[PDB]
This record gives sequence, structure tokens and C-alpha cells, in this order.
Amino acid sequence: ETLNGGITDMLTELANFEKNVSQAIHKYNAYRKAASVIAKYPHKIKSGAEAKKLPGVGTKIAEKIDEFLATGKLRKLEKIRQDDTSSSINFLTRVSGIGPSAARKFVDEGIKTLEDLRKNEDKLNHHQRIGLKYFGDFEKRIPREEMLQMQDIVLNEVKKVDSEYIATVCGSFRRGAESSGDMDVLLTHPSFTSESQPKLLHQVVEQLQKVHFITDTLSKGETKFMGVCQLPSKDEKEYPHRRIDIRLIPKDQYYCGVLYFTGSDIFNKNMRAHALEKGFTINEYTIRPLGVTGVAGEPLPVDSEKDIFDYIQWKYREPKDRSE
DNA sequence: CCGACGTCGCATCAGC
DNA sequence: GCTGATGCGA
DNA sequence: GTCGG
Ligand SMILES: Cc1cn([C@H]2C[C@H](O)[C@@H](COP(=O)(O)NP(=O)(O)OP(=O)(O)O)O2)c(=O)[nH]c1=O
Ligand SMILES: [Mg+2]
Ligand SMILES: [Mg+2]
Ligand code: NA
Ligand code: NA
Repeated sequence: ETLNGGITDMLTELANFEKNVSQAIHKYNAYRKAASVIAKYPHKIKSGAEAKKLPGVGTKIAEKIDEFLATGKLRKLEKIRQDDTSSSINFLTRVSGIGPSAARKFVDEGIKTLEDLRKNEDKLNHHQRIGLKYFGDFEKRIPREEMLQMQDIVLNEVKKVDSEYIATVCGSFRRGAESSGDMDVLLTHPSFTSESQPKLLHQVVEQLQKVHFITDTLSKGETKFMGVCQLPSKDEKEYPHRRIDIRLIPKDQYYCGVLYFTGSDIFNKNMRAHALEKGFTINEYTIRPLGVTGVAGEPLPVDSEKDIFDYIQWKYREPKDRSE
């Protein structure tokens, strides 16, 4: 459970400062990877040396663990926690649309809190204003029961627009999780293929707006929608606003997309690793046979999830068991 | 020693 | 005004 | 920061 919580909390804090303040994205992923492998380690760690055996834990982190075990803290982490500039930069990045660079410029000109952002609207782009407005809501998870109600609305409205649409809610929801961070909707239509309107996505977004399910828009192109939605108010407390993505994908790429965006991260590259072990390369869009040469062949037809499993020596697995 | 470390759509900026 | 670069999220 | 060619 929280067997090494102090250690993994420490490493996660370190990770965020690397990304958000130091702008060192690879150190960010290094720390997270370290925190991940430790989180799954089934023993209360006794030394940095014990930890270093794990893939992703090196000399520096082994050292930091030693300091944490001896003193209950890290001098460097304590110090940066207390730094007004650095802690403010790291905090502002919690607002969707504010990345490390925007957070930096804000703190440079004295803008450090949500309140400061509130009285400085004209310095905010469209995404950032939405991120600010739903700061709290965007940090809540979504009970699976609300996700089902959300799914009810999306499948109904999609079919209403055109009964030949195919939509699938992917991500942690499809894997059967008890809660979700967002709603990932994948969309296709038999008239849409790789060698094939901009309206296929627009019409679906517009209908979800008409019935007031979709409430705001972060981005909307011809293939990808990123926005905000909310279940109707049950004389009751209103539901939090939620993040929803809608992806339009060609029919011949749809099920690679569904497999991909169902995950999990770790599960899927085990699956990709195993796939190439046999001369097939899997990506988001396609699956493709390698030659003796290493040259990829032309992409192969896929018409179900299970299809890809059959191309590559694997019995189809339920979404329910796809953590790894 | 020292380069890789994931990738890509969309919004918006920077250069011309 | 057009094209490529950058910031961002996931 | 860690790994590995
Ligand atoms: C965006 C993205 C997603 N994925 C897979 C893994 C995730 O399980 C799945 C959906 O992405 P997610 O919404 O970022 N994470 P999640 O849906 O699994 O969990 P959550 O409840 O949204 O937090 O897509 C990748 O493997 N590479 C990616 O770049
Ligand atoms: Mg998700
Ligand atoms: Mg997502
Ligand atoms: Na090691
Ligand atoms: Na942010």
C-alpha cells in the first residue's frame, strides 16, 4: 500500500520541481520512474543500497533515500519548499494551460497565486481562463457511477446525430476502474478512412453542446476535441465540471486507437515489446510486419481489438486485466 | 563518455 | 498574410 | 537522473 510512502512522496515532489521549475523533463521522468518501481516494491526499504537494485534507482536517489531514512527529510527539498519564487512557479503549473514557461513569466511579474490570476484575466489565454475557473473541479476524480451516466449521454447523443457512428469510452473507465481522471471518447464513422468531412467531429460536439452536456472548449480541430462537460443537476448539489476528450479516428485505424487509448501505459508497451519480438511493430495507428531487413511492411487490416492479438501470438485480454 | 529519454494535435507566437 | 517554431496536455 | 551502447 503506502509501504514506502515517505520515499515515493519525496521523489514525486522532486519530480515536479524538475519539470515545473528546473524545466528538466527527463529528470522529471527519471524521478517518477524511480518512485513507480519503489511504489510496487513489497518491502519497507532499509537503505539506499537496497533500493538501488531496482531499475530506475541510481546513485543519487539511493543517496537521497539514505538521507531521508536518517533524518526524515531532504535538506534540498526543504529548502526549495520554502523558496517563494520556486514554490509559486511549481504551484501555478497546477492550472491547466499554465505550463513551466507561463508559470515562470507570471511569477516574474509578481503573479503568484490563484487570486493574482483572478485579477489578471487579460494576461490569460482562453485555455488558461478555463483552467483557472475549474481549478478545483479539474483536480477531482470521477466516480465510476458518474462516468456511466456520462457514457449514457454521449452514446445516446452520438447515435442521435448519426446511427452509423461508432463511439467507445476508453481509458481507465474501459479498464473497469472505480474512478477516472477524465473521459476519453474515441469516435469513428464508416465514411472516414486514411485515404478519405471536418463536420464528423463538429456535428457531434455541437449536439453535446445543444443538450448542455459540453460546457466549454479548450481546443477543437478537425480530428481532436478537448473540452469540459457536466452532468445535469439531479434540487441537488451540482456535479463538478469534468474534462472530456473526443477523438475522431479513421475506421481502419480505430481499433489500434481503442487498444492504445485503453492502456494502461505499462500494459501496452509490454504488448508492443512482445509484438516486435515477433516482427510486428505496434503504434497508435497501425500494426506492421518487419522484414528480415528491419524495414517495415505496409500496415495490416484491423477490424476488432482481438485482430491485433491474433496477428501477434496473444490471446485476447479483457480491458479489466490490463494494468500490466 | 555521452546521447536518449515518446509522441503529436491544436493554439498561439515569432519571423519574414 | 504565410510558414515554421514553441508551449501545452495527455 | 538513470541507463546503456
Ligand atoms: C495520451 C496517451 C495515452 N496512453 C494510454 C494509457 C492510458 O491508460 C490511456 C488513456 O490516457 P489517460 O486518460 O492519459 N490515462 P487514463 O485514462 O488510463 O487514466 P485516467 O483515469 O484518465 O487518469 O491511453 C498512452 O499510452 N500514451 C499517451 O500519450
Ligand atoms: Mg483518461
Ligand atoms: Mg486522457
Ligand atoms: Na541501479
Ligand atoms: Na498546468
